[PDB]
Amino acid sequence: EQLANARRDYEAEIARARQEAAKIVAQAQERAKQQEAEIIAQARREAERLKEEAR
Amino acid sequence: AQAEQERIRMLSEAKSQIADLVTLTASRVLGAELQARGHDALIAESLAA
Repeated sequence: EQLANARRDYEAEIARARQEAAKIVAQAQERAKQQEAEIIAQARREAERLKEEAR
Repeated sequence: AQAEQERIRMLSEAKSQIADLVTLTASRVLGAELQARGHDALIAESLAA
């Protein structure tokens, strides 16, 4: 029973750690994608404003 | 910085087009002057060479 409980606890801890790491990675990837899209939109708007100012 | 460089490029293009648009401000005037002020026999004397 001790061996079975230790194996089950180790498996549960590994699964929980993997799930937490995957969730953190997904959140970081989503944040990076949103930041990149916002930066691209801001750069495009700034370029358009600069072209209008030059005209 | 690239936008500032492009603005400087546009300023230089406007400066060049000021002379490009001065083609009619000079060529037609010179032609009219040669038709009137130069008239005929305005060939001077090429004694140097």
